[PDB]
This record gives sequence, structure tokens and C-alpha cells, in this order.
Amino acid sequence: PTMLPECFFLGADHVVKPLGIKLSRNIHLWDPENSVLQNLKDVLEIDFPARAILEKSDFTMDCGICYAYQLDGTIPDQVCDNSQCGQPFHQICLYEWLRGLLTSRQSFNIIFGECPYCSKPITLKM
Amino acid sequence: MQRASRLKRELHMLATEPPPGITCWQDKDQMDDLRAQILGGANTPYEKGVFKLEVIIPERYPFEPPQIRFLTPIYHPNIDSAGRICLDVLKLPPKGAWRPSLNIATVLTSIQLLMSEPNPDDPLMADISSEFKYNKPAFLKNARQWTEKHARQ
Amino acid sequence: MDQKILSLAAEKTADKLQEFLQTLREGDLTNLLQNQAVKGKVAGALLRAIFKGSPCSEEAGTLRRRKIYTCCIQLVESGDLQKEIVSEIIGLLMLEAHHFPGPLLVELANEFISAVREGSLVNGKSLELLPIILTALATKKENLLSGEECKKQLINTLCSGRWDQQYVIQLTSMFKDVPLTAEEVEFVVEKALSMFSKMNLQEIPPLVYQLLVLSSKGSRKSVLEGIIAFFSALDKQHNEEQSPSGELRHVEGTIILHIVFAIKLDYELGRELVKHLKVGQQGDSNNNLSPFSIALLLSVTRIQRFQDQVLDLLKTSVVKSFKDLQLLQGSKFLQNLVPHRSYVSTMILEVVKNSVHSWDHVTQGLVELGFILMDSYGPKKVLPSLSRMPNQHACKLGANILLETFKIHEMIRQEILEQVLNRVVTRASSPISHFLDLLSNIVMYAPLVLQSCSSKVTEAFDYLSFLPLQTVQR
Ligand SMILES: [Zn+2]
Ligand SMILES: [Zn+2]
Repeated sequence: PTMLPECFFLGADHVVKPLGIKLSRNIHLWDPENSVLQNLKDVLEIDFPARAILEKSDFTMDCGICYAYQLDGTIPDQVCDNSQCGQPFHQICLYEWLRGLLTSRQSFNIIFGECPYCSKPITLKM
Repeated sequence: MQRASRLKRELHMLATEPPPGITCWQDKDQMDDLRAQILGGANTPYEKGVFKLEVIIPERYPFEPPQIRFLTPIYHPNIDSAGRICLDVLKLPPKGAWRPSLNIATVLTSIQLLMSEPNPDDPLMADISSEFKYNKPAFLKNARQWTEKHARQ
Repeated sequence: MDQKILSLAAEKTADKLQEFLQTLREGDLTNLLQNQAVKGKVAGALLRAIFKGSPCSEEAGTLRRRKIYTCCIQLVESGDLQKEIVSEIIGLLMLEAHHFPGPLLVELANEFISAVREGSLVNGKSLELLPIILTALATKKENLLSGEECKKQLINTLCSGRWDQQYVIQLTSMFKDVPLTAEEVEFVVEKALSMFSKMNLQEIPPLVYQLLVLSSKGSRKSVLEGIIAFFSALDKQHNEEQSPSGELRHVEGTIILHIVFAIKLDYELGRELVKHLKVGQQGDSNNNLSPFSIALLLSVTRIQRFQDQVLDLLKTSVVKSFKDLQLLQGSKFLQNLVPHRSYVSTMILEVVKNSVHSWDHVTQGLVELGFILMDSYGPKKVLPSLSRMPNQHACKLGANILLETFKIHEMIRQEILEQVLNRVVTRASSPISHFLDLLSNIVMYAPLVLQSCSSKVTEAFDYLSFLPLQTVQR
């Protein structure tokens, strides 16, 4: 368990990059004598929030399409690569929307289109 | 399913904090349909008017715009007597401008706004649009009488 | 007074109506405009009367036909009338425009030129007639100077005059339907290209599309030379500003894709592109190619016919980039003469840097290109300077592209890795230092990856008795 698990980050193209880069450079500092949390702290060089809940009780991390949290297990994970929107979405809802549009072209497992709220380039990899 | 979540949020947000001079409730007669009301705008011939609307949210909403009719006859360049609205946000693009970024509240706002400022370039009533363009007074008079005939009680 | 022209038309032609013209004489504005404002269905019928009523056999029918036209152009424009009536009334003005003598249509076209100078062309639905009139002028080969000469000077005056910045695209969509010569299409499009400068960017792509579909019966050299010279200037100015990126990347791309869907149906388009982007002598390649020209080529590698041709050019040019510069950097005499134009690795890499905004077509070309260079110029002479260094340098590049590519595009870095392993594994038939040296620096930068590609390293180990030792070790 203490051994390295399978790991990855959901979120903003601009947010997720430095986590990946930091992970690559530090992973050798991983050590299976410690706990998973005690190793994460030193590998990713951060501390974790513990259920930041009551402050932002209607901030809407929700789909911004269906406006709901929790679509059939699925969670708002896919975001905008934009400082002014940051508007989360569902994989389901953003595919269903972007399929319709003229602007939207599909490569192999990816769809490029406009973010619904701000009309900036947003990428979806199925 | 995006229907269910949109309806739940928008219904209660419009029941507690709607935009001013606008109401929207789950039609009692038709609890799949909505009933909307626009109150007669100050400094308009629509002043002293309560304009009832049937607001149907298509089953693909919010990927498709609402289908909304005036139940109240209105004398307007861009709106015929049968209540049909010439407005891009009620149609999919490239012609229209609908997206789930917008909603029932913001489009009822764009409607009240058009009611304030008619756009003569999308004319449903060519007569009303030319009278609006050349003879403001006659339009304002016929429309205000229209408000007191159709939007009164 | 509308049901005293329905009767007139209901019986017979040019007998009572040609006189009914000379009786009224007042103005066909009240009889259409105010008649339209109430009920336009009348106007769709009415015009059937006047036109049958005013047959062009007589000049007092013809000047009554020349005025009703000058009217209903101006009423559909300035007038906020319905779409539905306009879809009819224009229908008529088209359907009847065929059988005119010469000097009236040149005057109608002069009205049209005057409108493109000034007039509020709030819909270019008004200019839907301007295609067919240049047709109907050309079919009458009689001296009014013949019809085709008048057409030539007329479209020269359309080009010479200023274009409504708003609907320049819609005007250029009209020369689509007319038959033209080379000189004519060239004049019209080089003006449509002068107009990219004085626009917003987001409308340049559809204009480029409507240029290309015109260029299908016109100049291609010119269309793509224009798009290339324009974006070449753009990217250089973006560079020296850095010494509007997040959308400059959308345009370059959308354009490459829009020119793709055309070279797809128009195999000659591709050949003219390629001829334009020849090295030939290396002095044309130091004025021709670009950081945009090359994203465009490395999208083009996806067309089945075209992959190969393209790559071969890039690769061979790549080498000269090394050979000019290498032979240049031997000597001071040469460094004195040439003002050093950025060289070809740099450019290819600036593509890769640009790439981030995720035009993911170019990538197939990169990866394809990259292993082409190393498979081509690998250490095998080594198990000179001339046949050594600009092949090692080439190899380095291959490697360099892919590693940088791997760093940026999370989507690809599965099939960079497999395509490496492939060449690593069964060989040591041929040397593979280079692939392991890359393989190092791939995995050194971001070795999370092999957690995602675990089946593939598992089935490199199932050859790790047959593999020679220095390989296995590393
Ligand atoms: Zn959703
Ligand atoms: Zn956004």
C-alpha cells in the first residue's frame, strides 16, 4: 500500500501542469517506509484542505450545464482553461453540447470547442 | 436529465429571487409547462399591463432554447399579435445564440429589454415596425390602448 | 385601387396595361411600399402584372421596368420588410432580368457600384441580382465596345472602388457564380486579400474558404501566397512584440484545416502549394517557408496521396539548414554577407511551441517526421564532417522534436513511447544508441507515463534474453 499507487489529476490545463512536472522531478523522493499522505506532502510539496465545506455552500462547482452536483456517479471534473470562467462541467454534458456545434471538430478521442459560458477554446478527451 | 436539474434550480431561484417586474411559476394547469408574467414597463405604452406567457422548456433543455409565447396580445414591431418573438436567443446557432450559459431568468430579462427597445431589423409586423420608425406617437397610442384593452383586468 | 390591375392582367397582354402605365404615371412607391406594409402577397402578384404589362418590345415599357427595379432594390434595403416577401420579390427580379437590351443593365450595375461605395447594404440580398446581370450582359454579343468588354471594365470598377468592410465576404461570394477569366478572378481576390488587413481576425477564415472555392476557377498560387505572406508577417510581429496568442493559434489552425478540406477535393491545389514550398535552390527556401507554412504542411501529411511528397521535402530541406549554417559557420566571409535568417529546426520547434493550443492534426506529421529523421540519419557509419555531422545533427533534431512534443501533448506520449520501444527491441541487428538516449530523456522528464504503457514494457522484457547486453543494461 505504502508502495506507489496509480495516480492522476483532474482539473485545469493551467492548474494540472505544474503538479505533473513536480511529480516527475520528485517521485524518487517517494519512500515506502512512510505513509501515503506523508509521502504525498514531500513529493507534491503542499498540504491538503480538510473539507472546505460551509463557506462555499452554493459556489457552484456543479456542471454549469445541468447546474447539478452528482450526475449518475459522475462529478464535474472538465474545466475551462480560462481565469475568468473556471466554470466546471461534466464529460457527458460537454460532449452532448459540443457535438451539435459547427465550430466543433473531433480528432481521435478528443473534441475541440467553445466553453459554453465564455466562448474560449476548451478540449474534451473521452 | 439535464432538464431535471436545470428546472429544479431555475424554478426555485425564480420563485425566491426573480428579476424585477418578471415572474415565472410552474403552470398549475400544466405542471410540465410554465406561466410567465411581464409587468407593464415605466415610460412605455406597455405601462399598466400584465402580459401572461406560456413558457415550454424543450426536453433537450438546456441544449435547446425555451419555446415562449405571449398569451397577452401585444402591439409590437418585432412581436406579432399571436405572441411570436423575433429574438436570436430563442433559436440554436449560427443564426440564434442559445447556450446553457443563459437561462429562463436572463432570456425573460432580454424579452422585457426588447419590450423597452424594439429592434426594427427583425420585423414580424412590418406595419407596426414602419409606424415605430416614422410615427412614434401613433404606435405609442395604439400600443397603450392595446395595453389597457388586452393587458388589463 | 389594387383590383383595377388584376382585371387588366386577367385577360390580355400590352393592350390596356401599356396604356394603364401612361395613365397613372405618379410613382410605383405608394403602390408597393404602403401596399407591402399591409399585405405583400399583392406585390408578388402585382409585379407579375406590371412586367407582363410593360413588355420590353417598347421603350415606355422598358423605362417603367428600369424604375420599378431602382425602387424595389431601395425598399428591400432601407425597409424592415419580412424575409418571406423578400424571398419572393427578389425571386421575381431575378426570374425576370434575362431579356434586356444593353445600356439599361450597365446603369443598374452603376447603381450597384454606387451602393458598394456608400449605400446601407444592410442585407447583400440586394446584390443577389449582380451575379446574373454580368451573365445576361455577356450573352448579348452586340456593340452598345461589346458586352464582355463592358463586363470587364464593370468588374474592374467593382475592384478599384472601396468595399463595405462589413459584407466584403458576401460580395466575394458573388463572383463564385459568374463565369470569369484569370485576370478577372485575380483582380477581385487580390482586393479581397488587401481586406484581411482591415478586419477582425475571426471572420478571415470563412473569407479564406470563399476565396479558395473561387480560386478553384482562378488563382491558387495567389490565394495561398496571400494567406502565407499575411500570417508570416503576423507571426514575426507577434515574436518581436514578445521580445491575442490564444486566438492567433485558433485562426492559423482553422485556416490550415479549411485549406485541408479543399486540397482533399482539388489535387492540383496541393501540387501548387508544394511547388510554391519547393526548396529547389536554397535561396528560395530562405524567402518561402515559415513557422505557419510548416504547421500547414505537417497537417497536410494526413492526406493519403500527399503524406510522403511533403515529408521528403521537409527532411531534405532540414539537412541543407544544417549544411548552409555548418558551411556558413566554418567561414567569416559568408557570415559578413548573409544576414542570418532563422534556420529550419528553430522554425519546426516554434511550431511545436505554438502547438500547445492543440491543433492535434500536426502531431501525426511531427511523430512521423521525427522517427523518419533518426531512422534515416542514425549512427551506422559509426557501429567525417560532410556525411556525419548533418546526419547526427538531424538525428538530434528528431529526438529533440519528440522529447519537446512528449513534454507538451499528454495525448501523444503513449505512441511516441511504443514507436521508440519498437525500434529499440528487435534490432541491434542495426545500432540503436540514439533511441535509448531519447528513451532516457523521455522517461527522465516524465516517467509517470510507463504506468499508463505497462503492457508494452512487459513485452520488451519477453525479448530480454535475445537482446544484446549494452542495450539491456541501459
Ligand atoms: Zn452535467
Ligand atoms: Zn469558459
